[PDB]
Amino acid sequence: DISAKDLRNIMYDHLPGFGTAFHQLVQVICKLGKDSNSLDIIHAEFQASLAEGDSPQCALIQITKRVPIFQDAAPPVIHIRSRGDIPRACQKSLRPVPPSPKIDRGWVCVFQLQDGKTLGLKI
Ligand SMILES: Cc1cc(C)c([C@H]2C(C(=O)c3cccs3)=C(O)C(=O)N2c2ccc(CC(=O)O)cc2)cc1C
Repeated sequence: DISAKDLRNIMYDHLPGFGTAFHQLVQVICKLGKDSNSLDIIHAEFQASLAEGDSPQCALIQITKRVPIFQDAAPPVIHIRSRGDIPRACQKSLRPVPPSPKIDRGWVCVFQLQDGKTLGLKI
């Protein structure tokens, strides 16, 4: 049985760079996938998209659109201390949080900073 860690590493292996917004999306997909016992179908959709010739980035976006736990789901809230706990390559993707953010519209997660600041990660 594929674990959350295994799937994260499988997906990371297809991505360029490090700590990018797509890396965080992998984290969110794996976390929510584990919590809903859906790692197997997520892995299968990921591999099927690649086998079709989609880029790995496209494959990850297609997951948020084709795997039902992500359809019209809100991004998860992640509590962090400061903006510096967010990876460097994610910094320019951080945005003010919109009224009703959705994962399948590109809102990966929402960071809640300890001082009350909030930032959404947008792809
Ligand atoms: C709600 C949520 C979502 C995620 C992706 C994580 C990640 C994650 C996170 O992306 C960041 C923390 C500081 C900057 S980004 C972690 O550091 C982390 O360990 N997360 C994570 C990912 C998958 C799982 C599932 C599992 O492997 O059991 C559990 C935790 C933690 C939490 C609490």
